[PDB]
Amino acid sequence: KIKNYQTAPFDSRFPNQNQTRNCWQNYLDFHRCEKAMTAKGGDVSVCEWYRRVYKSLCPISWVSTWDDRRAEGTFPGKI
Amino acid sequence: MAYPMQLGFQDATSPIMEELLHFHDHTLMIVFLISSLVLYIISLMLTTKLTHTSTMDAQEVETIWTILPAIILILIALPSLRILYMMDEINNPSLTVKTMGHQWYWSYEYTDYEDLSFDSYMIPTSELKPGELRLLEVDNRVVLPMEMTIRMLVSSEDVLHSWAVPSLGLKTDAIPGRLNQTTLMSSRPGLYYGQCSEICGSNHSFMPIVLELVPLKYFEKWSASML
Amino acid sequence: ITAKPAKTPTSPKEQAIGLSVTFLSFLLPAGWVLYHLDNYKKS
Amino acid sequence: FENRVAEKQKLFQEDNGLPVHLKGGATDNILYRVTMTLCLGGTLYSLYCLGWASFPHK
Amino acid sequence: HQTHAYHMVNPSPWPLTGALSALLMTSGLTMWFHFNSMTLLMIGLTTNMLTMYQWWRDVIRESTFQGHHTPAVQKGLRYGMILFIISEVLFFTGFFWAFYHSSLAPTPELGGCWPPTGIHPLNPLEVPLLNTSVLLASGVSITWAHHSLMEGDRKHMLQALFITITLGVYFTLLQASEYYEAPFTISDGVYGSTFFVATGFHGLHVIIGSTFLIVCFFRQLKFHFTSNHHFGFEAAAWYWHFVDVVWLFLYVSIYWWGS
Amino acid sequence: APDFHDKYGNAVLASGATFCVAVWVYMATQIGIEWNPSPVGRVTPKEWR
Amino acid sequence: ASAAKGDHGGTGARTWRFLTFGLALPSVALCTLNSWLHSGHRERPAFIPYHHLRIRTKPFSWGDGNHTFFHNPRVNPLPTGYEK
Amino acid sequence: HETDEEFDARWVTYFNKPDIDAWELRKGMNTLVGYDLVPEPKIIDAALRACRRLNDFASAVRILEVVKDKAGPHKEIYPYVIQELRPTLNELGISTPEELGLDKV
Amino acid sequence: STALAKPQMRGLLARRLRFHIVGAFMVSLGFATFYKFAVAEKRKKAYADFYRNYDSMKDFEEMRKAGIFQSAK
Amino acid sequence: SVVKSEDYALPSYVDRRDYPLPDVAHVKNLSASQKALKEKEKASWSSLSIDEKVELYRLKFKESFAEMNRSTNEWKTVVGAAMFFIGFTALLLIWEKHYVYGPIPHTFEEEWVAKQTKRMLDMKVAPIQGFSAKWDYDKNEWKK
Amino acid sequence: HYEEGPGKNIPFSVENKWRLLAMMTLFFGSGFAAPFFIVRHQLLKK
Amino acid sequence: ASGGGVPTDEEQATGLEREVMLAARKGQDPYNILAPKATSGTKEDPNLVPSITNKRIVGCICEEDNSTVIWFWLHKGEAQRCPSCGTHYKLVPHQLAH
Amino acid sequence: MFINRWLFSTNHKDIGTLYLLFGAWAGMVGTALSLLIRAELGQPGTLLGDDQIYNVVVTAHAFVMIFFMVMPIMIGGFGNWLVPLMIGAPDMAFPRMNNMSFWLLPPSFLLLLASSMVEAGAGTGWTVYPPLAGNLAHAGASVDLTIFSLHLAGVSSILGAINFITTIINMKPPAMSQYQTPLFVWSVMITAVLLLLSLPVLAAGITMLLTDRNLNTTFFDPAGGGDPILYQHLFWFFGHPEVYILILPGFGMISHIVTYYSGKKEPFGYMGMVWAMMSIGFLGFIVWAHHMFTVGMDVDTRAYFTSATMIIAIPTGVKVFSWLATLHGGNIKWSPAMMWALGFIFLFTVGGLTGIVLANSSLDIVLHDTYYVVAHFHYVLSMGAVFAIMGGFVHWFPLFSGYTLNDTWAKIHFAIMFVGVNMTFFPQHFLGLSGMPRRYSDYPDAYTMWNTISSMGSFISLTAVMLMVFIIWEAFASKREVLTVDLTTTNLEWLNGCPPPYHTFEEPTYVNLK
Ligand code: HEA
Ligand SMILES: CCCCC/C=C\C/C=C/C/C=C\C/C=C\CCCC(=O)O[C@H](COC(=O)CCCCCCCCCCCCCCCCC)COP(=O)(O)OCCN
Ligand SMILES: CCCCC/C=C/C/C=C/CCCCCCCC(=O)O[C@H](COC(=O)CCCCCCCCCCCCCCC)COP(=O)(O)OCC[N+](C)(C)C
Ligand SMILES: CCCCCC/C=C\CCCCCCCCCC(=O)O[C@H](COC(=O)CCCCCCCCCCCCCCC)COP(=O)(O)OC[C@@H](O)CO
Ligand SMILES: CCCCCCCCCCO[C@@H]1O[C@H](CO)[C@@H](O[C@H]2O[C@H](CO)[C@@H](O)[C@H](O)[C@H]2O)[C@H](O)[C@H]1O
Ligand code: CUA
Ligand SMILES: [Cu+2]
Ligand SMILES: [Mg+2]
Ligand code: NA
Ligand SMILES: [Zn+2]
Repeated sequence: KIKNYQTAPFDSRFPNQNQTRNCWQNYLDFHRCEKAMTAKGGDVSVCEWYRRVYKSLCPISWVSTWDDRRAEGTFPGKI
Repeated sequence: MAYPMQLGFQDATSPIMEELLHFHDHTLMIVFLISSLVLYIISLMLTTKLTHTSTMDAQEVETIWTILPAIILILIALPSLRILYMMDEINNPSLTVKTMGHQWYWSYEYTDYEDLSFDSYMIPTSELKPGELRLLEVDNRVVLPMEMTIRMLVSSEDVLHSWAVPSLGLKTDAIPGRLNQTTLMSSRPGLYYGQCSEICGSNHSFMPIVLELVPLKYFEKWSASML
Repeated sequence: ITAKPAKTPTSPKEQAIGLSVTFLSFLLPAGWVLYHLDNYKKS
Repeated sequence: FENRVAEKQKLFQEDNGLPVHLKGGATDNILYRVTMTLCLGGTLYSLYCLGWASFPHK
Repeated sequence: HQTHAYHMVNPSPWPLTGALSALLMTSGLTMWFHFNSMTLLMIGLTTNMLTMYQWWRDVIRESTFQGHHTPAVQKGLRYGMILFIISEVLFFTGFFWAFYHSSLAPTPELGGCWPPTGIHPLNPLEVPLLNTSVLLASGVSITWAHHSLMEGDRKHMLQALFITITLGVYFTLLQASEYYEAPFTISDGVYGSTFFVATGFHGLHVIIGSTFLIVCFFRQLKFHFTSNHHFGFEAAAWYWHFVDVVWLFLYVSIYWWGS
Repeated sequence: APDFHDKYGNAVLASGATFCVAVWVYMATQIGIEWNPSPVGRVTPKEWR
Repeated sequence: ASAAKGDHGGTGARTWRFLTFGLALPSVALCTLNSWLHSGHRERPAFIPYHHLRIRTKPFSWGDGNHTFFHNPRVNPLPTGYEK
Repeated sequence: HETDEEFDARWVTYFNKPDIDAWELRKGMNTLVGYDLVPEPKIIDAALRACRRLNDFASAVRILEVVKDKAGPHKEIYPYVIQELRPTLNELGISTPEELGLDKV
Repeated sequence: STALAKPQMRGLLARRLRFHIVGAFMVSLGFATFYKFAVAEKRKKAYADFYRNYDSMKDFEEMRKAGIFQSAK
Repeated sequence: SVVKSEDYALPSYVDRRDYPLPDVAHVKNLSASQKALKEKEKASWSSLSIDEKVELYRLKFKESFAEMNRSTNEWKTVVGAAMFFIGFTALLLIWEKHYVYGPIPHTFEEEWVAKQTKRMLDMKVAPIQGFSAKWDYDKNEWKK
Repeated sequence: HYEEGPGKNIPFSVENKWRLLAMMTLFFGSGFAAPFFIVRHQLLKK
Repeated sequence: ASGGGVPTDEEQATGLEREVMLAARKGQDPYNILAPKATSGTKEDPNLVPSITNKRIVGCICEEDNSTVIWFWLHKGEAQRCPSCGTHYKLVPHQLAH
Repeated sequence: MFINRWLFSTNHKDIGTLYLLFGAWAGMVGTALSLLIRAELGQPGTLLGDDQIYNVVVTAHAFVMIFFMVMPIMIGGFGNWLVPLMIGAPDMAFPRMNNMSFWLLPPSFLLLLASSMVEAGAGTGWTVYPPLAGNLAHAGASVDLTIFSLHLAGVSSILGAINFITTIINMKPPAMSQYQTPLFVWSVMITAVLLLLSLPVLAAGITMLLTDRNLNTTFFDPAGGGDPILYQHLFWFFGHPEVYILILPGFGMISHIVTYYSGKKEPFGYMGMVWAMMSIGFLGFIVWAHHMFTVGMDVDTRAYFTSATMIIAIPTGVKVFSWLATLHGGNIKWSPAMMWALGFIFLFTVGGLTGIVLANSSLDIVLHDTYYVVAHFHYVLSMGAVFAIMGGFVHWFPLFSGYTLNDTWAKIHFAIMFVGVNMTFFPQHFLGLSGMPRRYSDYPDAYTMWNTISSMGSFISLTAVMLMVFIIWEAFASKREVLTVDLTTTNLEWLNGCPPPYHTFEEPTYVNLK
């Protein structure tokens, strides 16, 4: 749709120095999308943008901790 | 980096650093002038045997000495805030790099495309190679493309640190649980140094930052070779 | 201000003694620690 | 109950040079000594505890 | 002989004993937290209690029994008490600031929502509303006590003050019971931290104000107060209104708005 | 009557100045302090790589 | 807002006693009924070992170090879940 | 408010008061030297004659010293004021500080 | 002999003050001029001159040949 | 004459050029001849001798204006003593260097500094004004 | 009452200048030496 | 609704508090709670300064609203003058049984 | 008699003298810590150990100079001695509670010296930020002892502040309005209102830190939904007002000392000086986040804190120009106290102006956490609060003691200290602009020259501090007793003689209304 992805674009929802919620919201959006896909039988490739953005923005250790907690059943955000 | 006997700021490597130097020059003249005026007026009040010790009326003179300072402050604040809103303006980065502070070293993550990350530690003084700078060099430099807008995102995995590079005008604190953003754009290739800038325990003096600014195609091949 | 002459004048020699003892009281204990630092550290 | 404030007024105003904290009589002296002995004793004890805690235990 | 109206106080050991009790309580909390021992702390709590008792005893001796509280002395003590309440209001403001900072911007660890994921707040219409009625009622009954005292009515002063103290105690027992029953604890992240530290300092101040009203109750039983001179009672009524207003802000902020 | 300053002022000024200059020059030049001045106009650059 | 109540023209103790028994204590009695009515145990929620809860960065200075000060076995799980 | 002439006239009248007392003489000179001026000859003349009515020769001399002092480094002011006072100095037999050696340090 | 002329006697401190505050202002202007010229303007011109024909690839090549970089030999 | 500590609440004498007429006379007790001179002062001052006028002045006042305003040599003592103690400080610093400081790092050895200087020039440290700007990359020497 | 006057409104004696010098030396001297001995203590420990 | 049992200050104030309440009832001010009103301050009509000893400090606010107060000891004897404005004060010593 | 007089005091002079002795002793501790700092930095490499021991020393230096030297001397020592005498009051309103403010300080100091003795000390900086100050990176008792030391010092000053406010409002002569009290009394009242409102906020923040370290709360721990940055706001909501608390009583002493040695009856523009101190006290509560310009706050918040911080230059400038207008036309007496006050006027102005530089957030990005901040605040603290303290101590020492200092020695002491503090701090501006960070035990080699000079400066100031102890000994050894003092009609604190009797104003002054 919009390949040649370089990095995450400016997002007017998160215009300030603190970008923590940008990473978090994209991580959520990705995982929500992926659940909505696969579930309804459709294709996870439509969630790809959120995946690229959270990968770009989020520290590896945050992603890794959140992934562990989703596996353990202790992820506190709603997916 | 700083050089011996240096008096002022490191030379500007970025346009926003250039702006800060001219705004510092403007502000320092003011500082110079007010301090000199005060020292001079002091010597003027103290160098005569003539006296006038009876009550003196204050209202006229207090207007001058409120209004002129107010005007001088507005003449500092106008360019100060222009620069503040400039750094904040939207600029479209081509790359995002994260750095995480640790006790006591920085790690870097370049994860726009591949999973590239590594640790960056001070070279111990007994291992410096001849010509290298004590407490400043690192084993793995933060290689970046010159002449491009880069988003740096800064955090910490333990205590506070702060990620600074004076010649680019940069200092962003590294706070665990928070992701702070800044932008970086070097006008020139080369090696640009900084040092951890928030007290963080036994080796705070010894976890420096070295950026290595090179043409895009060199940065890409270096990125690929670091996987 | 005006004041009376000293009730117990402190001559130049007595001032030399007070000054020296006062400087030694700061210099000697700190000097002893800093002289022995290498002993404390590479202990 | 009856109002015996006038009796306390005479007691506390008696011209015996006693400071107010001991003017009630010998029970004030006792409670004063008990308080000051626990404070000074506890303070020596807190110093002992600093000396103890100032060195590793290992 | 002085010919001003102010009180030159006799030399006193209680400032030194109270200062040493503070050293003993703090070095005691240190030994409790880090060296597994309650000894210093119990000695400091004891000396602190002995110090307050004798110091305020002596202020009663100086005033009711010796007559040193002229109007200029009382007016100082009014300022003193007002300023002390102001400093306690600022101390609570730092905890309210902590509460709003964390709840207005809940971080990802909490689930990015308030109350955090996994927290089940108390229902504010149950025991917390009951506690609100209890402290508001006790601000009505102390005001009755105050007017009976000014009107010279000993029996209704004592009756209204007893009611006011009984409501303070009821709030303190209802709170102790809600702490026991609460399914979250002080270790339940910033929700349990702000909840228990802010309501817990408030409960301590309810215990302090109730103690102070009990002191006034026994002085009243001993006839110390006149219908025009009773600053200890006014101070404890101002401190009691302070504790009720802090509760109202906690109820609205933490129990209600933060549920 | 001349006071302390009339009798000793000149000597105190002369000797304190001589002593101050002498001991600062010595401390600054004779005991191995590394002031780390600028290399500019002073150091000949040497091959490092 | 006057409230809906309504007086002055004299003053004092008698009015505040009227307010204490006519309005304030009735309100307490009412809230006390309301409360002691929604009282008695509610079903404890499934235990989930969420990492932002049951914090332990240093043992508590009492008990076994792992119980909160007014721990209620019925409704306060430990970091490893409700007690046996 | 007032002209220089009115300022001077009020001071002349202050010191010309026949039964001026010692306290008023000191109050007047110690207030006057607080101003940013050296007092005109006619003010000093009236203060010197007040000294005479109060039989105080020393304070006449001290008044002349304080005129010189209020001139600061304007060394032309004092010799001009003494020149203008000479008839009064001669009439009252007031010696100047210099004629008494009281200018010597 | 000749009389001495009457000198100014009044407002001497105020006059000295007026004269020197104006002096101090004039100096501040003449310093501001020199400071704009020796420091600020000089800096603007050093940066404008440096970048006018600056070739960043050529600067990079010199650094690279001097062996300074990790990423480029 | 003799000022006492227990006279603090009484008007007192002071020499200062801005309070020329102090609240009491310098000398209030008079000898037989000094009483006769105060009587003589009630008559024409032209009949007082110069010594009598100076004696009246010194009864009323302690020091003249020229005495009380005189300059002193105190500055020599202050500046000289301050330089002494500044000089003494350099003794402490010599002692510290000799007995407290060890060798500084090897990066300050002359050959290290030469090499580091070339490497700073090779990376064009501060090439606009501060450092490399002062090096002539064409003549390979420091700019004049 | 208490003593009043120069040298009497202080908790230390100034009756003898030398004994005063000793006490002042112990007093200021102990405050200045303490952080060196604490540093020595922190180095010795480990 | 009401009854008695609370002592009044008249019955129970004591010590200095009682002295002050009893003097105020007589219009008197032995403990200096009120500011004295100035006379015209001339030598015929000086401000009269009570004292229990032989001297008392006066502060003179020479004109209304001056922020500077002029302080001096006033001694028993002849009226003295404020050294800034000259208004006259005279000490009237004695007793504390005024 | 001794214990009744000196441990059980209810007397404002004696308790003032206790605070002066305690503050002088603290000052020798803070001076030793400052020389350990400058010995570590005085040549390249490591002298003492790594940054732990070094920042234990830096952290204790600041707490001792602020809480145990400057606040006790200015407010406990000069405030207790002078305020009651300057309003004709017989003592403070709460003379017994006043003695507890004093006695809580030796235990607060003991806790701070315990913190440095146990474990590895609290190497946190005087701001005590978490998580470095929390129970994982600073495990064990040191930081809790520092928290408790701050609680005791906080209670001592909060009760002090209640006492000064009450005394100043309630115990003036009935004719004196607050606009007839001297400027030093206004400066203590304002400073005490700042203490009353700011200390309880620090007490709340450091209590939160205590419970995060010992009760498993998570106010500042993101794992529980907390935020380290919240601690910074609570701390600096107190810490900005605190620097105005450290300077305001200095401004009040400077106004008295300048007026007195200019031979004037009053300071120029009295109601302007009052307005200026209340405006600075008020503005000092709405600017705290200028200590947090690199923490990642929003741009409009950084624009508001830049502007509100700058505005404080207006009322501050009124005071500097009014001190100049007070010298104007004076009969200048070049006493050693006057020299300290003239040094204050100029060197405070220098450090206020570098503060103005730093108020600019965009520039503060590069100056923050470098020695440029260290230079700013030591010009207003070592060459402002300290110069006002040494000016007031040599000025009023003959009132408190009844004995005179030798003025020649005091001028020599002023000259050595002036050279030593400028040699020490002036070069730190260069270190900061060129990028040397704060809280470092060692620096890259390029920073050597200015650190060496700064360390040589600190030793010259050590020689001045040693000579000061001798000068005080000399005055008590020679016993030259005061006879008369100039200008008592406008300096009421001298009018009861030197030293004043134990009870003064037993009969109050007479002041009529008219
Ligand atoms: C006495 C102590 C004191 C005082 C009075 C001040 C006064 C001020 N300070 Fe300072 N400051 C400190 C002690 C003090 N400071 C300390 C301890 C720190 C660091 C804390 C830490 O991190 O540990 C600090 C840190 C600090 C910072 C944070 C910098 C950083 O960490 O990056 C800033 C930022 O704005 C600041 C600004 C100011 C300003 C604008 C003033 C102003 O109030 C100064 C106003 C005065 C003047 C401007 C001079 C007089 C005026 C005139 C002659 C009129 C003409 C002037 C103009 C037109 C400008 N200071
Ligand atoms: C109506 C309640 C009144 C309180 C009664 C309880 C005892 C302590 C009293 C003090 C209360 C003040 C607040 C101190 C902080 C914590 C206590 C908060 C209130 C409370 O009691 O919280 C309890 C935890 O107590 C705990 O940790 C207890 C830890 C107890 C140790 C206290 C720690 C010391 C605090 C130091 C205070 C310093 C203040 C300085 C003053 C500032 C100077 C200007 C809650 O229990 P929980 O099991 O976690 O959850 C309930 C589960 N069913
Ligand atoms: C950002 C930087 C800003 C820097 C601003 C600096 C401001 C400089 C201002 C200059 C003010 C000029 C005033 C000159 C005063 C000096 C002494 C003097 O000259 O004394 C008198 C001035 O006093 C008067 O009243 C007139 C006024 C009242 C008394 C005099 C005091 C005013 C002096 C203020 C001095 C300030 C000095 C330092 C400031 C930095 C002169 O006497 P007059 O003829 O008026 O008598 C007439 C009598 N009447 C009143 C009854 C009519
Ligand atoms: C769990 C417990 C441990 C924690 C410690 C705290 C414990 C509880 C203490 C409760 C407080 C009791 C106060 C009793 C004071 C009695 C003395 C008194 O009330 O004294 C009155 C003066 O008021 C005065 O000093 C007013 C005195 C003001 C008292 C201040 C009270 C609040 C202090 C509380 C400390 C707060 C801790 C903050 C915690 C974060 C006496 O003057 P009158 O009443 O006019 O009488 C005179 C008439 O008789 C003449 O006709
Ligand atoms: C004037 C009167 C005031 C002065 C009072 C002086 C009192 C001195 C007695 C202190 O000794 C005791 O020692 C206990 C046992 O030796 C300690 O228990 C501690 O000792 C062990 C090590 O932690 C553990 O077994 C315990 O649980 C732990 O609490 C604890 O510190 C204290 O009770
Ligand atoms: Cu990492 Cu400082
Ligand atoms: Cu600030
Ligand atoms: Mg920082
Ligand atoms: Na070092
Ligand atoms: Zn007057």
